[PDB]
Parts: sequence; C-alpha cells; structure tokens
Amino acid sequence: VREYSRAELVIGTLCRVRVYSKRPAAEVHAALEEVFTLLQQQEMVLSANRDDSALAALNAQAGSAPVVVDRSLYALLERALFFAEKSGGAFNPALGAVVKLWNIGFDRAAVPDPDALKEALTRCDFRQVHLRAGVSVGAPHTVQLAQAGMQLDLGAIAKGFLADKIVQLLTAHALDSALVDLGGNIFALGLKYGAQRLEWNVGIRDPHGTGQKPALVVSVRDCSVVTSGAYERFFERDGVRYHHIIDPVTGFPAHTDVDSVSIFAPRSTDADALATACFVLGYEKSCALLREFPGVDALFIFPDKRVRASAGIVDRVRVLDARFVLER
Ligand SMILES: Nc1ncnc2c1ncn2[C@@H]1O[C@H](COP(=O)(O)O)[C@@H](O)[C@H]1O
Ligand SMILES: [Mg+2]
Ligand SMILES: [Mg+2]
Repeated sequence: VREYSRAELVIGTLCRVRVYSKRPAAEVHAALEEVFTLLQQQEMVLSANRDDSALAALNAQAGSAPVVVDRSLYALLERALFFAEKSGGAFNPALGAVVKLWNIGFDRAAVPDPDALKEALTRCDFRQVHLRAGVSVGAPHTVQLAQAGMQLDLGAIAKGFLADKIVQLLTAHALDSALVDLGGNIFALGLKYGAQRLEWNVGIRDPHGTGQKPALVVSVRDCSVVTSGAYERFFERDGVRYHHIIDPVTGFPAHTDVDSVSIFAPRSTDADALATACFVLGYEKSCALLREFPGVDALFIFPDKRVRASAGIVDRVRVLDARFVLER
C-alpha cells in the first residue's frame, strides 16, 4: 500500500486528491494526471466568471435559439433545475443577473443599487430554462434560456458535480480509496488505511475560524460532505457584512438562523445543491425539505455554537473544539 496526493490551483480554488492504492504507482500517477486535466477542461465548460467558457456562451444566447450542449452539462442542468423546483427556488441556478451585481460589490466594496437589483430579480426565473433532448439515436441535447437577460451561475453545484466526476474517473482507474477535496467540497471514497481500514475523518470548520483547524470531525465512507456558510465569502461596508449566498426572494445575502449547513450524500452534486438551499431556507424549513431526501444526512452549526445532526450521522460526529456542543 502506498499513499499519494496531488494538489493544484484550478476552478478558482485549491483542489487536492489523496489516494491509497496497491496498484503500480504509474497507474495512480496516470489517474491523477487525468483528474487534474479534467478539472482544467471543466473550468472551461462551467465557469461563470470567465468570458470564454461554454456557460458564458450559453448565457450570451439568452432570449434566442436553443443551444447544443454536451450530455454532461445537460445532465448537470437537469439536476440543478430539479433542486430548484424541490427547494421552491431557494437554490436557483439562474441567479446570475443578481450574483454579478453583488460580485462587483465584492471587488469594489459597494452594495448594489435598489432599482438595479430589483430589475435583476426579474431575470432569474429558472422555470424559463428549457432543456430538450430528442429520443432518437444520437439526438442532440439543447438548452434554451427563454427570458431575455437571464444568466446561469452554477457556483452552488459545480464543485459537487466535479467531485462526482472525479470519483467516477478514479473508479474507472480501479481505485477505491480516495479523499477528493475541491475547495472544501469533499468526497470520501471508500476507506482509508491506518492492513487496518478505517473511515475517513472529515473535518467541518468553525464558521468564524481562521479555517486552519476543524471544529468537528465526522467519520464517513463512500459519502460526500459539502458545507455552505455565511463566512466563506463576503465583504463588509459600513459595519455590515454581505455574504455570497443570495436569498432569491430578497435579492440580498440570505438572513438565516444557521451559520453553516453540511450535507452528507452519496452524490456530491446533490450535497452541494442541498447545502445552498438549506442555508437559504434556514433550519426548520431545511428539515422539512430534507424529509424528501431520506438518503441524505445533515449537520447544522448555529450561531450559539450548538450543533444538530441527523440520525444517520450524529453518532459519527466528534467535537474537537469544546466551545461547540453536539445536541443528541
Ligand atoms: N441561492 C442561490 N442558489 C444558487 N446559487 C447561488 C445562490 N446564491 C449564490 N449562488 C451562487 O452559488 C454560490 C454559492 O454556492 P455554495 O458555496 O455552494 O453555497 C455563490 O457564490 C454564487 O455563485
Ligand atoms: Mg452548494
Ligand atoms: Mg458549494
């Protein structure tokens, strides 16, 4: 058994993959080469903040004719629209008109204009994203953005999608033990080694920490762990903090009763979308939504440092920072 890792700056963040394998090292190296090539290629497909991505091209055709996309992107959009509908739009993959207004706020610390923001909100109806795919052999997959000026932003689901694609790639290379970490979006594949095989111990950060040390760790196998939070990306102006997760009803950063939500799911795509929806919805409505998805678990960290975890994971949680308390 040998342990490997590799990390690079790609898709706007640090992406790291750790593998344990008994295969020849040259086979592991080849798999990791392909992981990082995939991440480069997919940055060019999915990115909402590059002018030259496939998504940018799709957005440039809003209000016009349907656009041919590859089956991968079509599938991701289908899943995004599914979580949009299930979450009552709390997760909304067509929020680009609003996100881009706040985004420039980040760069130069300024809050969007009232009427400008109001206008942007009229161009975020995800029910106007029409996906069509014929049923005959080799029929193309198309996307049409019906509403003029609407803009897709898949920031709340793309890391999950890519983590799932990487797991599929690792498995294709006959690997079965890995920790995939895309800017904190984790997939724990199989079991690690201590030969003693053990669950991966996935850390969850103090929402207000310097990010160094985890506050809690959860032991998992074959599971994604994806966290959304109110302090991973924000700017401040005149004593007010404006974070990156938007409430689509208000067009402002969500005012919510949790500091972070972590979703545990067999598919990272699903964990990523649900984490964002749940953050926007807040605790009680999240619990209601999650009743719909029995195969997922959740861990909520509240502003008062209480932690609540669903029945499927609560016994797997260990508190490392004693300021936090796990309710049982
Ligand atoms: N309510 C929302 N639904 C979907 N995407 C959002 C929403 N608010 C912001 N976004 C975009 O998705 C990112 C949040 O994803 P996450 O960190 O996974 O919660 C933001 O940085 C925006 O790019
Ligand atoms: Mg998300
Ligand atoms: Mg995310």
